[PDB]
Amino acid sequence: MLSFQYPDVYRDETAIQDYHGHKVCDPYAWLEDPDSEQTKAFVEAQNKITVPFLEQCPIRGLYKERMTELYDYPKYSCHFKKGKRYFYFYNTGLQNQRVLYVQDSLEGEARVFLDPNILSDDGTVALRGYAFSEDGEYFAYGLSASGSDWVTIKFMKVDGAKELPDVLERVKFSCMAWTHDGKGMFYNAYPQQDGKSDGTETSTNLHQKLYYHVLGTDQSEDILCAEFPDEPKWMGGAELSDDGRYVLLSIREGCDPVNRLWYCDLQQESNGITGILKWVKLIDNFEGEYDYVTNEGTVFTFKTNRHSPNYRLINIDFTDPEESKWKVLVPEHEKDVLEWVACVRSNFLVLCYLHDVKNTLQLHDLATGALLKIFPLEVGSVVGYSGQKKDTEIFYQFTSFLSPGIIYHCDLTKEELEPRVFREVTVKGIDASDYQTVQIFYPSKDGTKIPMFIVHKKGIKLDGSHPAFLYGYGGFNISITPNYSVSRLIFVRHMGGVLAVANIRGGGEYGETWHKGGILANKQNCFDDFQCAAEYLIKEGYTSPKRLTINGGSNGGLLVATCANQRPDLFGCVIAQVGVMDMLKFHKYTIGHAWTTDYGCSDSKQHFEWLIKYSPLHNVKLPEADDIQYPSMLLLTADHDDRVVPLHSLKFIATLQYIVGRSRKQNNPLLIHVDTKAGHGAGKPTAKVIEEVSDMFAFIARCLNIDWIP
Repeated sequence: MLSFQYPDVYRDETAIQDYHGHKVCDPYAWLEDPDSEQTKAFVEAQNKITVPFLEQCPIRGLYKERMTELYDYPKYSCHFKKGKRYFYFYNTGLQNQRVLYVQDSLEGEARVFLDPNILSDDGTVALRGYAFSEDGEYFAYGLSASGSDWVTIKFMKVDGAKELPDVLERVKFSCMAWTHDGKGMFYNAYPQQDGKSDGTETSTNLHQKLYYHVLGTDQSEDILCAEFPDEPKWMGGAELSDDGRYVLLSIREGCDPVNRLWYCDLQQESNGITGILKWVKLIDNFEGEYDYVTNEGTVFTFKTNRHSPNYRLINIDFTDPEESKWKVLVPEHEKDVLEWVACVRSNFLVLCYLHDVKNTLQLHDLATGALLKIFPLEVGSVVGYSGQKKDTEIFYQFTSFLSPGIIYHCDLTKEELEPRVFREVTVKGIDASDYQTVQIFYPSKDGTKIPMFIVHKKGIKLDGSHPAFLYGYGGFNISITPNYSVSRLIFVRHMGGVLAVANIRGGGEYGETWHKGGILANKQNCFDDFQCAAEYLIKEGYTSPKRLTINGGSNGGLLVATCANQRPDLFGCVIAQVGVMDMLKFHKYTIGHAWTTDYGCSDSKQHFEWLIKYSPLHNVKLPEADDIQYPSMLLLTADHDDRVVPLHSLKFIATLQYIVGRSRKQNNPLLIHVDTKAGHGAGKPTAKVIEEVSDMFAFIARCLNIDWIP
């Protein structure tokens, strides 16, 4: 089936580096330069063979057509009130970017407030963050181009949707918080750097600072309120307390769910915001997370994991700050993870828990923490919510594997809290009643029971004849919960596939202990967990190795790439999206330095020892047995992915093609596709999203020779 020839890629055999005595050769190190003629030519040549391969079979067009049809359904976000107006995001169905609407009343005629679609013909300019002034009369929003993390902040006057001249540059991984006096807004920015800052560069991001922009002035006039010159990796985000009296600074270093918490009583500033604020270092260490919920005078309510892996709610009185004096408002649950908390209607708290990877939502009393109301939900996830302290109602969105979702509304001024369906959309074409979702718990190598959701058509015989799509992430305390995916459902309905999502360690499904079980020295647990998920699907008869496809993105790209090297015999197809492949050099580029809390850093001998054992780029090896070859592999990345620089995938594919691709027994393709005007994934336009899934499933279909089921 291989009618193409892999591109010629020069090997710099002199590129050898010493890692604590261990000599490591990196022949494709030159691919780290995205601007060179050599790297450009490499990308061109790779795409030259990948595209014709993906498009040869008529099934890509069949899939694309069905995806365009089924994905064409109205998509709404929860309504949210700002000042005297309501706002909500809405996509009629196939618009590249969702549009922000405004209405003066819940029953009023809605009108377009912000339409990103008119900013670019291909929809590559997207909204990335926003913040309304306390009175809801002014609006700040970030814009990112071509999928880059870089943001340009612009402003508008809400009444009449008037464009203002204020523009803030060099913004990245930024907060956006208006002071309640309506004078200005806090945000983060990086210092000027040589070269480009458009998402194609690989430059490390350090020395992020906290600034204050006074509306109606030039950015050059902005006030520097916080900086950490001696700690280049610290990032401090600001937020105003609900009463607007305190600026809360959450300082992070790395990706662990921990942060320092400093505060500033604005009343105590000698003469407003004129420089470095009089920060009071309440929590001055990275031992725990302190997520502000609300405050009543000096009593501040925080969601924390301090001495509580599953999270809980505590009250810290600024006037009696010692830890021994803190009050536990809502104790840690023995097993359920408290995902997030919101304060609404002055004294109500909305708590969202994760119970065996399914969300629950309930209302509690602020004063005592007592449970007041349970909002009933089917098995799924809460993916949207609205209701701030001054609001007297909440909106929340629920989604699941088989249904787009429902937005519920609950007027909290009523004695009887009666939540009601506010918006409910159904996709004509897919009958949810024909499929079923089951949750099982399989033992990993070490005996640990791992949860896994499996979605499939009702009544299938478990004879191992079905193609399967196994997804995983496993890291950064991220919980992989049920979500509605039209693309995955087409795989089930039109390709006769079985979907599976494994909640491997490293994630946050079972709190910080689950997270720690898949990081640093224990990172291998993630891989073992995932390989065991595949083994379960095979043993139980859901699929067979040759019909199994694994997929993951970013840290999940690392997941599937490592699994390909470790157990090539267990998979038929592997699709790794924007994955971290060079585990020895990831920390050198853009924001990669932040991931060391999950992976460790090669600069450390101990860490290098863990890393070198699983780093995808450094573990490509021909299977010893003549009857085993590498599975078909497709790496997807884009030229503006400044989160996980493209060099990771470029070097990995060059290695795969050389070491494995050259072997006579290797008949399965090893390809890469580098998209243009796209990045890590956030803000990607609908047009590109459709092209991407069509590529993915067309790849699976051709490699496994799967017939389309109309």
